[PDB]
Amino acid sequence: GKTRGMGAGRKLKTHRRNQRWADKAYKKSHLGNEWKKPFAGSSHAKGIVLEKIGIEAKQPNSAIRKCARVQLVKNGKKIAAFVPNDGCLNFIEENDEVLIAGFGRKGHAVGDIPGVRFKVVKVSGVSLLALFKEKKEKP
Amino acid sequence: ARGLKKHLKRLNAPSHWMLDKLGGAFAPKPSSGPHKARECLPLILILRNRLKYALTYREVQSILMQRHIMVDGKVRTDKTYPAGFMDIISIPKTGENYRLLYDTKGRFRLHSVRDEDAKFKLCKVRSVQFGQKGIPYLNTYDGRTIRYPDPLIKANDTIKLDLETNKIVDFIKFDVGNVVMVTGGRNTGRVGVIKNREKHKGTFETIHVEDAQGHQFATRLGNVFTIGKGTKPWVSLPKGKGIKLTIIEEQRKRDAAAQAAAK
Amino acid sequence: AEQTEKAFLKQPKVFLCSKKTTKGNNKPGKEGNRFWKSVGLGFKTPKEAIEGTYIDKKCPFTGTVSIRGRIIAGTCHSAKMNRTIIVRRNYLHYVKKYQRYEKRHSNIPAHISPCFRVREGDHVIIGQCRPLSKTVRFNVLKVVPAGSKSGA
RNA sequence: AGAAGUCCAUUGAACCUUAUCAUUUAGAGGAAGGAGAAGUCGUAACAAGGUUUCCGUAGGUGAACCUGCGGAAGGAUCAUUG
RNA sequence: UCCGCCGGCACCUUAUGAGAAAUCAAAGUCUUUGGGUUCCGGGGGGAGUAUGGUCGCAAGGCUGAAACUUAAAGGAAUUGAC
RNA sequence: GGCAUCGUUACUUUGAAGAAAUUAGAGUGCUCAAAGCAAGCCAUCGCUCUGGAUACAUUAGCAUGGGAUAACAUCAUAGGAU
RNA sequence: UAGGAUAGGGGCCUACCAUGGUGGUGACGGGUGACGGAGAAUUAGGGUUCGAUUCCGGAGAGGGAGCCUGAGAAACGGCUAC
RNA sequence: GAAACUGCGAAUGGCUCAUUAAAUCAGUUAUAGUUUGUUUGAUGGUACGUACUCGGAUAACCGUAGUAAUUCUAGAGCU
Ligand SMILES: [K+]
Ligand SMILES: [K+]
Ligand SMILES: [K+]
Ligand SMILES: [K+]
Ligand SMILES: [Mg+2]
Ligand SMILES: [Mg+2]
Ligand SMILES: [Mg+2]
Ligand SMILES: [Mg+2]
Ligand SMILES: [Mg+2]
Ligand SMILES: [Mg+2]
Ligand SMILES: [Mg+2]
Ligand SMILES: [Mg+2]
Ligand SMILES: [Mg+2]
Ligand SMILES: [Mg+2]
Ligand SMILES: [Mg+2]
Ligand SMILES: [Mg+2]
Ligand SMILES: [Mg+2]
Ligand SMILES: [Mg+2]
Ligand SMILES: [Mg+2]
Ligand SMILES: [Mg+2]
Ligand SMILES: [Mg+2]
Ligand SMILES: [Mg+2]
Ligand SMILES: [Mg+2]
Ligand SMILES: [Mg+2]
Repeated sequence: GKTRGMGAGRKLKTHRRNQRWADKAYKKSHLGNEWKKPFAGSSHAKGIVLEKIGIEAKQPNSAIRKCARVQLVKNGKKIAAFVPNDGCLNFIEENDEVLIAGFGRKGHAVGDIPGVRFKVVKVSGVSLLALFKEKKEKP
Repeated sequence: ARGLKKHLKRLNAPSHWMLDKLGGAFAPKPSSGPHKARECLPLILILRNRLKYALTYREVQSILMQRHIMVDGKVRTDKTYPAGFMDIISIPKTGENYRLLYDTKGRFRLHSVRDEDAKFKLCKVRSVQFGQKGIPYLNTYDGRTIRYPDPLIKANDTIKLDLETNKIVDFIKFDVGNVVMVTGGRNTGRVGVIKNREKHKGTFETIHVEDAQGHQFATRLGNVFTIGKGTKPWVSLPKGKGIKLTIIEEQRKRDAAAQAAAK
Repeated sequence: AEQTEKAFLKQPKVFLCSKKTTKGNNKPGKEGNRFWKSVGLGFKTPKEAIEGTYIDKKCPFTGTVSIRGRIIAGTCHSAKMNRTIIVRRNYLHYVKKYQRYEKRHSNIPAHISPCFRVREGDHVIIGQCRPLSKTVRFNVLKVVPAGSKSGA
């Protein structure tokens, strides 16, 4: 089984160093690929609303999720961001200024929405929550 | 980096300078002088922080410029002059002859000696060799250098040195059975009697000392300072002279509560 | 003889042409004499250094170099050089997480005087000195041949 | 005493080609995975799945697959002193 | 033919043992955790695939990812249905 | 005060040297607290020498004692000890 | 080995000579979104992650290089060049 | 006592972390391998081949200016 010699510290250390790589989280963090994602290791990002789209919810659900195809200004990547809080697709217009955030599962699709990992947090410098509750008006 | 540094941060000050952490960004850097700038108490930390004579870094100057401070039998004005050990800070006018002695906790204490005992001091002795023209000289441990020393005097000895007429009055050799005060490390300020000296060819001469109250402790060849011949010191110790571990300090506090006040 | 270079090799401050006699003059190296000194630290000067004809300014006993600093014991690794050997210092590094020791080593170049005969695997004791080359900072002070310390 | 200037040596910025290393990206065409509530064609596997199933290897055909040789039971037999 | 010893291939009964269980006299002497040592696994796919390296005449072998996708895949046993 | 000349290490004990700040921690009624290193008292032409403690700080290095457990070569041409 | 230069040791540089030096106890090479430490977060214990930032040490003044003055600078709130 | 000559300081402090993976750095060493304004203590006999104290400049100042221009710059007269 294990090497229990008192003189075998190097063997145990090297074996653990080799075997840490099978870990999903450790390999995710120490491979450096997290910098090639659209956010490039950032909590939020900013973007321009390229277009407004809808995606059919995955089975067995049946609905149309009002997403938005936007383009990040920091690297130019094009991503789809969810728009929650029904009626909040109306606030978003064309080529508009939005603040995007992750969806919650750390680079994983959330819910029945196929392949969406971002949600719109702000539009034109105003939070979607304030507009939804009529606390603020779009400028 | 490219040269010398003229600033001392408060957090980088020596520990025995018990300085309030939120008192400022800087501490008074000790000037160049007889003592090593880490085992010294600058004059700024005497008229302030030890006596309430001065209140700021503006009245220490206001009383040094009046030439009111006479350390080691000489008027000194540099407020960061490094008075480092057993220096006779002799305040004239009021007459506050003080010997800088080491508290049992490594602190610095101004032991108020009598005036006639303030006309001399003692110095530890560094190497003794031949000068130019073959003239032997002393080269003590506080920057002092004395030409034509008595041939019996050797290294690591101690000398009783006069001030007005600077000449060696007498001396004590370094040998077992002599009173010694420790002036470095954790054992600072503890007086005792040397029991034996252990010699290691290459470094680290270790001295073993026996306390008056029965305790025993060791230290380096440095950090020790012979005080008196036999078991009788030549100077008045501040107080206690024993380590007084924490529990017996608690006992002293208890009996101080149970007496005097006692209510 | 010992002169195998394009310059005469001599011990500094040792006058080799005095007309007055010798062999009885203190501080060997006076009135014409090999200069040798004891390095101290409880080390014995070899007879091959006192009654020798070689000239080595980097030799600790008959040279200008003084031994001070660290004393290190080790084993000779490679001695294919001109008055220089490699000493292998084996030790154990404590991997703390696993509370276990791993064997480590470190080569140290040392200067060996012509009074010491050495072989690969000998047990050498060396002492730190001033830098003598790009990598040499130690001088060989004692050599014990491999497979020795016998007698009972 | 001594400036401009000049000679040799040295430190050497900077530019100009070749080669090489590292990073990102265009590309006609090919081709691979995955997802998709629309499908066409069969039924290879799960029951002895209607030819027991599966491994290595080789060939073949619209597709699952078929067949030759050796192996295994994870077999549908723990068994013929008859 | 009978008894005994050492070595081997197995078999039967039973846990007071272990185990998710099938079952195992070793797969036991494990939260009452440590005899020595080698190899090797980290949810299912992509995939033993891409590429580099290397051995081979070739077929191929050894070493061997990533983007992306997914909430299950799987083991043993139980009751029905077939 | 002697006086020698000696297998080497790991391990363990004791000591020393060890920056402060931070952490642990003694005292202290900033109105409490997070804090700060202050303060306290007869009701003074002042005193408590007022206090401004103490630990830990891997590993590596220096020194003292221990020799159980371990690693090296040393082990019968006597080239041994006296 | 002998000089030169330096405040000074040293292939630091020069002439001559020898063929050495490091490496599975990982040299050499590559990555770092790498200044190092005191320290920070979370902590049954062990641990895992972080450490640009006020204390210590190092390095830089757009990028390289050269230098004067001076006890101390290859200084840029000094000069010279690209 | 303005200005100016002379001396000293501006190599500390402040800011940042780009380069840098036994390299910086930490603990521990050595300089018998060196330099050190400064502070403190001590120590300075040979010049001889006017010493009751030697010499020439120069700034501030004053007045002739140049240039679009700058703590850019050239002449003259004092000390
Ligand atoms: K040098
Ligand atoms: K200067
Ligand atoms: K200066
Ligand atoms: K260090
Ligand atoms: Mg020494
Ligand atoms: Mg059939
Ligand atoms: Mg079928
Ligand atoms: Mg079938
Ligand atoms: Mg997996
Ligand atoms: Mg040389
Ligand atoms: Mg050469
Ligand atoms: Mg960096
Ligand atoms: Mg840092
Ligand atoms: Mg900042
Ligand atoms: Mg700093
Ligand atoms: Mg610099
Ligand atoms: Mg800039
Ligand atoms: Mg510069
Ligand atoms: Mg600036
Ligand atoms: Mg600067
Ligand atoms: Mg000036
Ligand atoms: Mg600075
Ligand atoms: Mg690298
Ligand atoms: Mg190193």
